[PDB]
Amino acid sequence: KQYIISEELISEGKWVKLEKTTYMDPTGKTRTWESVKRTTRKEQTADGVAVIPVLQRTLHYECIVLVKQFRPPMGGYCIEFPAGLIDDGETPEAAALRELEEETGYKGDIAECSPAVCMDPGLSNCTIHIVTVTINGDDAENARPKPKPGDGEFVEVISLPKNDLLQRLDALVAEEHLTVDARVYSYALALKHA
Amino acid sequence: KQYIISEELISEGKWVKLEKTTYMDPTGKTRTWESVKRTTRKQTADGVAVIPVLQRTLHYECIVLVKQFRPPMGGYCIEFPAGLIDDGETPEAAALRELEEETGYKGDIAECSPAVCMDPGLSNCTIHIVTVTINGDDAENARPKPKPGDGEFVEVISLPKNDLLQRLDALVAEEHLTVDARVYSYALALKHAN
Ligand SMILES: O=C(O)c1ccccc1OC(F)(F)F
Ligand SMILES: [Cl-]
Ligand SMILES: [Mg+2]
Ligand SMILES: [Mg+2]
Ligand SMILES: [Mg+2]
Ligand SMILES: [Mg+2]
Repeated sequence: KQYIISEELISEGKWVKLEKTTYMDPTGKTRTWESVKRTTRKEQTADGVAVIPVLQRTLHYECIVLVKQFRPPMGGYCIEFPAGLIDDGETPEAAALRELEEETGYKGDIAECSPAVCMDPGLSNCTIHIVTVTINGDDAENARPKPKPGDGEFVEVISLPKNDLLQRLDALVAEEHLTVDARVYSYALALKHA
Repeated sequence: KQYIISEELISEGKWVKLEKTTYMDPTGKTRTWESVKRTTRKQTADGVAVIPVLQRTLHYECIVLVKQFRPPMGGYCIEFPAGLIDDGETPEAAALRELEEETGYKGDIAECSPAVCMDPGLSNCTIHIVTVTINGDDAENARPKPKPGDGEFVEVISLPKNDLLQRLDALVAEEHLTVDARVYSYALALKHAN
């Protein structure tokens, strides 16, 4: 029953824009909302990808590979899944593998790719694919991995056991006063709850 | 070593503002970033999202989710019940209140996350994720009564925990809904456990 009537540009930057969204509610009344969008989205199925990288090695507990970076909107450092925007013409899977190698030095193998999922749907239209990748840590390719960070990219790699993820994240928040990503926290909670 | 130097207001709506952040990169260079902030924050965080685990004897455990029209998405989304924390409210009380308004269920706090970031490349928005158990066999949860706000139109969807990821993938394939990325990450971790 609900649908968009109009989207009116309020302010556009190089990377993000704010819109006044007019939509029809299910009782037939017109209402408005203030919506954010990225300017960068072309024909990609999503703005970006986030990679769940399961590092697998013989005689080691599986690890979730995460990254720590300064995030200017947050005014501080955040722990997140490796992530980036999808390049024009790039598949989600290629972008996930590429971002994982750039951010961490690891070469992974695709396991699964989600449909487009929304990041904060009361605020923005931004979507990602969440791509699960295994890393064969016994392979020499993955022995002493070199990250290839881009222009103005400064990322630290943090590998935590899957079997103790939530507790190890709670420990980091207690020792370093950094922020954990909501998707990473949701994943760590479900690992506990199962 | 990285820090915020200044924040220039680009555009302020009633609910959302766009800002241009100047910050010092670690190579001593000044850089800028376009960021979104909500105009409603005071709190520990902008909001809460509730992970409600409906427990009913002789039944599978269910994760209780909501479906709504999200104007920024231009479509219907499936999400954890959620909202902004009122001034003076605690995360835990906002969790139980939102859960009751959106679904009718009266639950019990099990755990509460630190403030976690929603999309830290884009915004400063944060939430507490609050795990709540619902005793579906109590008489108060027999005929759950939602208390939705003016303009709020929320449909409750309870899905089994032990197949969640498969059930979501289906809702997407056969109802063209977008699943929230927190919900999805939770679902993936339930499969990825053990
Ligand atoms: O959008 C609708 O048609 C609708 C109408 C009345 C109540 C709930 C509704 O559904 C949903 F928005 F999903 F919660
Ligand atoms: Cl639980
Ligand atoms: Mg990135
Ligand atoms: Mg990057
Ligand atoms: Mg809500
Ligand atoms: Mg609400």
